[PDB]
Amino acid sequence: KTVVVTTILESPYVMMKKNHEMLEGNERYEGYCVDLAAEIAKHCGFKYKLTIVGDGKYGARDADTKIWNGMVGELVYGKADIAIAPLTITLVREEVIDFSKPFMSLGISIMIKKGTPIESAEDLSKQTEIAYGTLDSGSTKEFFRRSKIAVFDKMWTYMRSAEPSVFVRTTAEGVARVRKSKGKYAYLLESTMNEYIEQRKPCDTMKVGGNLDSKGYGIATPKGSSLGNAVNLAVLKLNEQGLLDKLKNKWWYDKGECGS
Amino acid sequence: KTVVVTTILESPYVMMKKNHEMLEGNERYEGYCVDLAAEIAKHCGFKYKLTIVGDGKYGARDADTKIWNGMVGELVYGKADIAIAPLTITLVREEVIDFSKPFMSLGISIMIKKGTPIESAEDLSKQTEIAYGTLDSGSTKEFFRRSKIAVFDKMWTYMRSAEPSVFVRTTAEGVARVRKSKGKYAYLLESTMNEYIEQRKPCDTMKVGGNLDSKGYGIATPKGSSLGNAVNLAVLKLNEQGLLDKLKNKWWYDKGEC
Ligand SMILES: N[C@@H](CCC(=O)O)C(=O)O
Ligand SMILES: [Cl-]
Repeated sequence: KTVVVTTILESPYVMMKKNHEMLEGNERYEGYCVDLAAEIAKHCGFKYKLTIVGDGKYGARDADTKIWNGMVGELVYGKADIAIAPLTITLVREEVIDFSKPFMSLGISIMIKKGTPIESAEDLSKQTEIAYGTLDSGSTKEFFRRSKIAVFDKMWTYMRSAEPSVFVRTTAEGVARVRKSKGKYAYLLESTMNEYIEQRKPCDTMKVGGNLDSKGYGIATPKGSSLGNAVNLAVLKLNEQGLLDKLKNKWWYDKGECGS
Repeated sequence: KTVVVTTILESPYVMMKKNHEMLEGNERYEGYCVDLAAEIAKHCGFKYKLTIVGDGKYGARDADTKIWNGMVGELVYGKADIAIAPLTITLVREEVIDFSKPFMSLGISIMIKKGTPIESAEDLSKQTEIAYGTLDSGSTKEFFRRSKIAVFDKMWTYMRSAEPSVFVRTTAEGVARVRKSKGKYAYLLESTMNEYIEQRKPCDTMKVGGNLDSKGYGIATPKGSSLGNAVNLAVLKLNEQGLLDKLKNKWWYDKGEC
């Protein structure tokens, strides 16, 4: 049987090829998660079809209806066999689906326009001349909203009350705001995306300081799925063989536009 | 029934307190994994006893007898219920015990005596005047044994054929060998331990180069153990609450003695 893989279009994980109209099936797509899916399938011995999650979401449980959306929902309700995507291992997701050990690490990080005089979260928190914010929804805003840590609590109070709004609707809007604000806006986002954008023309942004937290992306399967064991062993093997490091270097740096 | 926790004396994870003979039970010990054990037990609602691994090893399988030693062995053969320790999640271990998602990241790294003219693994691999090795019965030695990455493969061939032996039985032995060999021994050990030691007296060692790999430590249980689910959920909760980061900052805090 062909294994149904649910994933999401986000660069550089999964992208439609420029010439996709001339291609078929899995060959329409490229990226880190496309390469990872092929390696997993080869090690586990299965054929697969890449499908893009209908609602474009990662996975959260609606407060009112209690229905899981996104890739997580596709697994929970039995519509897909596996999710191969930048999907973070979190407590509430682990309660409803199985996860491999993580294939990539990340944490919340600061993006500045080059030249901005900020080196750390502590620096941002202690000032207001350089405004700073997050996506208007999702996991990074939630991190600050929920934090009991003093520095991050202070940052949340500032962001929630800052005018005009320091929040943005999309990643692209956050990046454009950093680039157009003459050093007066810093954007808080996942370190993996920050690193990727640091390698996009016009090469005017950079990641600064240590990460604010630590977490990992994992491959997800329905709870109790037999496929989960083999997939987890494959991730651990690909890590030890150095293949995951090779794939991150390929998509972030070999294909990067801003030099070393 | 009281849960039997196996762990290992390795700074700053588990250390015997200076006045331990005046203390009783779990209070004899301090460190990151001692604090983590307390937190896991509280979230999971069990009572527990910290016990130090009988043979002083992390855990590997004998290639001839196929018997596991160290903390891994204590779980496999039923001598302990759980390991709370800097125990690295690896493929060969995952096949025989259960692991939580990782509670801490690390990578293999190089420790030298100050002044040693080595800056990278590639530098080590290209010479023999400065000997280099690692710990027996752990994940670092297994990593070199199995690696086909050119530089690491060459390092393993060197280590296997070096005379006298470049391997050590405990982390403490490896560190003492660096300190006493006048620049002629380098030690391959995890970045977490390397960085803790660099910040403390006698201030005569240092970490050089980037890490060779990236991996994590996990809480381990016998395969199929019912305690596994709850412990894994507690690790994720403690991560999300910021508690793991709090413990890391506490135990790796730089007092500035170096
Ligand atoms: N943490 C390692 C021990 C140290 C090492 O081998 O470098 C293990 O679980 O075996
Ligand atoms: Cl750059």
